[PDB]
Amino acid sequence: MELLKEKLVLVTGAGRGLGAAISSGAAEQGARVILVDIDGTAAKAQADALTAKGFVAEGHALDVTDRDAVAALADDILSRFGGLDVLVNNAGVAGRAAFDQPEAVEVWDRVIGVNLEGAFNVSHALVPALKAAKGNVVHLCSVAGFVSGGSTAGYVVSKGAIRSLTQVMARDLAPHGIRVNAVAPGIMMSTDWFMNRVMMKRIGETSEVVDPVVFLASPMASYITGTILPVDGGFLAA
Amino acid sequence: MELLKEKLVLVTGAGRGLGAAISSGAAEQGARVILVDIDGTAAKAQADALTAKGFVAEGHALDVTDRDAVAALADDILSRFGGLDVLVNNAGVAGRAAFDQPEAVEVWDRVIGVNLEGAFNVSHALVPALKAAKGNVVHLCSVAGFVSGGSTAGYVVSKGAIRSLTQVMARDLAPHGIRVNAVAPGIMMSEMAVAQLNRPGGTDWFMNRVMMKRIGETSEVVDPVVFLASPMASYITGTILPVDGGFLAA
Amino acid sequence: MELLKEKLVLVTGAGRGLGAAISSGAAEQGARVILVDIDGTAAKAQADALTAKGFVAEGHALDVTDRDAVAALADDILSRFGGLDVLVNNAGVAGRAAFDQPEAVEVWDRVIGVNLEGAFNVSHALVPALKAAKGNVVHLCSVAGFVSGGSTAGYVVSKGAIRSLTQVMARDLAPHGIRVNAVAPGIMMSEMTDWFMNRVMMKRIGETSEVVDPVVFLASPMASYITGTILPVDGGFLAA
Amino acid sequence: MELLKEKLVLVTGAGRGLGAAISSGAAEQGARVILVDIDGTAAKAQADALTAKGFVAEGHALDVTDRDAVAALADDILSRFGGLDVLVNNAGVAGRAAFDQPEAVEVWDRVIGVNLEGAFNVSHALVPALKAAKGNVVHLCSVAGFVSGGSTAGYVVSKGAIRSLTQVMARDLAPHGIRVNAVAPGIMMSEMAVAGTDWFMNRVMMKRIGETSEVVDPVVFLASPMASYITGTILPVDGGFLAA
Ligand SMILES: NC(=O)c1ccc[n+]([C@@H]2O[C@H](COP(=O)([O-])OP(=O)(O)OC[C@H]3O[C@@H](n4cnc5c(N)ncnc54)[C@H](O)[C@@H]3O)[C@@H](O)[C@H]2O)c1
Ligand SMILES: NC(=O)c1ccc[n+]([C@@H]2O[C@H](COP(=O)([O-])OP(=O)(O)OC[C@H]3O[C@@H](n4cnc5c(N)ncnc54)[C@H](O)[C@@H]3O)[C@@H](O)[C@H]2O)c1
Ligand SMILES: NC(=O)c1ccc[n+]([C@@H]2O[C@H](COP(=O)([O-])OP(=O)(O)OC[C@H]3O[C@@H](n4cnc5c(N)ncnc54)[C@H](O)[C@@H]3O)[C@@H](O)[C@H]2O)c1
Repeated sequence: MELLKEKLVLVTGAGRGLGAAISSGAAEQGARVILVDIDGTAAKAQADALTAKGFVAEGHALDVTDRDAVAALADDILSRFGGLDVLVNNAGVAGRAAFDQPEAVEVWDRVIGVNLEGAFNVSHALVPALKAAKGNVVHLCSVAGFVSGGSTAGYVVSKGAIRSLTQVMARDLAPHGIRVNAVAPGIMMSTDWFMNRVMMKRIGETSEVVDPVVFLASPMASYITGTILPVDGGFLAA
Repeated sequence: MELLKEKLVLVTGAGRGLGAAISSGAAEQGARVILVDIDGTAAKAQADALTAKGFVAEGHALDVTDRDAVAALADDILSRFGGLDVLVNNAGVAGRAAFDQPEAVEVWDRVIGVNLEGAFNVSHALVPALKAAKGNVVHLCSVAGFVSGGSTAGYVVSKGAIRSLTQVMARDLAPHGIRVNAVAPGIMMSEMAVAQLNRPGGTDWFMNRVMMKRIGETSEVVDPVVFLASPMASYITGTILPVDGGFLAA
Repeated sequence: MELLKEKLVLVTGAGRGLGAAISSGAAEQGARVILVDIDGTAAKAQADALTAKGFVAEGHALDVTDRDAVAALADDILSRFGGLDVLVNNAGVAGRAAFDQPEAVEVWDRVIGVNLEGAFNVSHALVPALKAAKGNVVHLCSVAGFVSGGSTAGYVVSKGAIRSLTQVMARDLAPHGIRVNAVAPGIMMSEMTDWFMNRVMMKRIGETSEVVDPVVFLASPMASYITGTILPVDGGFLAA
Repeated sequence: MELLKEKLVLVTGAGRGLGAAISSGAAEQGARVILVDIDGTAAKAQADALTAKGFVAEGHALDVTDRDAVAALADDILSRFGGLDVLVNNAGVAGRAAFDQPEAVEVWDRVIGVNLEGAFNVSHALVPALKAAKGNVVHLCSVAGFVSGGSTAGYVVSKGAIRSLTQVMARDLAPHGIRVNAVAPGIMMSEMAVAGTDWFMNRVMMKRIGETSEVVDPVVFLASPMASYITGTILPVDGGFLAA
């Protein structure tokens, strides 16, 4: 399969977990991949492994909450490549705190900061590059963007906000030929609130979120925009 | 590129339009295809064109509202092939009638009968075959399953019913390894094929809101169906995927 | 409180359960109530109890799946009263069957027949009366109109269909001044578990009065800018 | 009608517009009302008009983006009253910017800051008082929390975030007897003047803008025992917009 053949793909949070798996899967589908993470060492380790397999890949440190660093990366991509075919906003954090605890404030600030504000930073900064290539954006949402589930308030809200960001980015960028979608994973390999309701009675394998991301990023989804696709084993239908 | 390699796919309403395109697209992805349509001659003409191109396909008449005929087809499939890998419930009709008109009743009965009751008939009858193969089901939902849009009451309700049917079939069939999903298209080009049936202004409800400002190509609805029916969707069930140019997000 | 002062309210399935409670609550809010049920003896018993309490009520047998009987009632209402201020489609049934069982077909036909086809029959037939009064409609949906929960396929589908019916009725009847809404209850005190209780935020079954109050609200001028809407009354179930 | 009889109700952004009208409508339903607004003179002016009509009300200046100011108010309410029966998070702002413009950043920050971060600030600070009274919360969401409509990105996102906040606050505060809900207005007469209207009007089935009192009534309903089995819920008050 070559669903992303010769496409330039940027994946944030690519040092481990789903982001690294999405980076590897995009390369397997023919993409050249830019892997970025707050842990630059991890991003470069993942990129060097792809390179060692004959893929075209590079890795860099990037804190998505640093608007100056995001702008620098955006200028760099535009200057070296002239555009960006796919942006995957995968960088995220979570936390543990009930709403009625003082701990909820610091957890809220941290999670909102990365999951929502960082996704806005990278999304807004990469618009010129996405315009030049008529690329598309895939956000990492969550089933927590539709129900509260068992995640902390900052996480639920950040993912509900990403759901809305998908819609309004799609609206504003559609005139420029840019599609914007999201996946909403349930629990993926990377607990009661999810297992009671997941129809498949199993957590997802990382490859099973990779394939829907690649689909949405590909011409198979060329009439799909503003859409959040559950990848959740039936969780939200239960 | 063979997402459905050697898989047996049954498509209803496959004699024309989107159903025929889903059938061809499945074959191009490696599937053996059973095409059925109320017009059996049309289903056979579509199947024969696939056979001439080297694919493996067959066509039959099927009235999805006839439970006896649906059961006969299911028994035939189980007996001849031992199972069914993909069911696509595409057969469907629409209509024009406002809720306050007497005409709304005949339209409602007809549309509910084909779109919802037919989809239930075919889905329920093929469960044994789907269990044997651990196959999956893709329903044809609609943007009208989420909002009223411009469609007649029977159509809106049939597609909202299909959305719920997706969820409860997914729940009850998950222990048998059967995924159940749906696509929710806006207007695609096959629905514009007959000119005299395109009333002036008739697509404004959709065109005024769709973000891409165009009717979808028929192949752009085929590809998401194939995706949902494939192992790329192996962790997706109970899910209804809009394929609508951004209509429902607007 | 007189949220439905002098309004005429028709409640289907009012012989017992939520329909009888909605009928009583509507009368308490000032309404004249027509109570109908396939069990006409129960409908008349509920109506006569309301009459004995000093309210204005009447009861009749009605099978909502019988289009001829539904039309006769709609004609009687238009002739005797000139219009209808509120229609509450509450009549409903349920059943038990998994989708892969042969029994699912009989359950499907029975449940679709009352819950969806019956609601269509009554809704469509009462449009002339609703237009004359600029009345409104409240359907009984369910949390099962949004997720599969633990209900049988025919029930789940019937309630998702009611959700859509709410939307397209609202669209077509808005130009005539008719609002159309629905409540989506969780599990209520009635003929009626873990699938719900593990998820309900309030960790209890709803009281019947707690579905009556939202129905009265939607039927009242408090909801004069609300149409096409389905209001969960579910202790938080759908938000969990 | 006394749906909120003797209940203490705090309304943010109550200096004008919907917040002022919710404050007045709550007082009409028997509530004692605390009105707060970044313009404290306006909040006190609205409170004094209610006091003149025989209701019990007070006004204060409050910037909902100032966490120390919010904490002081929460302390004052808890100390003086021992609890809070209703919190209405109404304070909000909007703005004009498309996502691909540089102006979208400053609009985003400003709108997120009031609409989402302020609603969080007030909601989290008032939890002790809400616990002591088993009060409830009504957020001001929007049809924009469900579809993109015509609003700027920061507004759409802030209201979808409010939608999710309703759900997770309801989950965490249900053990303490606190319901949390929201209304989702469409276009209402007020700052329908810095958006212009046709994105809402094309889809609004009633083909009219909602009157202010038609949003007040559903807010009062959700804040009252009529909604005692309703939590985590976002109620559209939109003329049919989201059903179209
Ligand atoms: N794993 C799941 O079950 C699941 C479910 C739903 C959604 N998601 C979403 O998938 C995405 C990835 O999840 P994961 O399980 O791989 O998480 P993970 O914590 O394993 O990986 C997150 C990655 O993002 C990076 N990161 C954190 N903060 C950053 C910042 N400021 N700038 C740049 N990079 C940063 C981390 O270094 C890490 O490499 C997240 O957005 C998460 O919310 C995951
Ligand atoms: N009780 C709950 O937990 C709950 C939850 C969600 C939704 N609902 C819905 O609320 C409505 C009332 O439920 P309930 O619990 O009071 O049920 P119930 O069975 O106690 O009452 C239903 C009433 O409808 C009548 N009825 C049945 N078939 C009829 C027909 N063909 N014509 C006329 N009347 C008929 C019955 O005789 C009965 O009086 C139903 O639509 C139900 O689906 C109930
Ligand atoms: N989305 C929609 O369709 C829609 C339409 C109208 C109103 N609304 C919502 O209703 C609410 C009220 O709207 P409105 O039309 O009355 O707005 P408005 O501009 O008329 O009034 C808003 C009030 O909030 C106050 N305020 C602003 N920033 C503040 C801060 N940092 N701290 C405290 N107070 C502050 C202002 O002083 C003002 O009095 C808002 O949340 C708004 O988003 C939504």
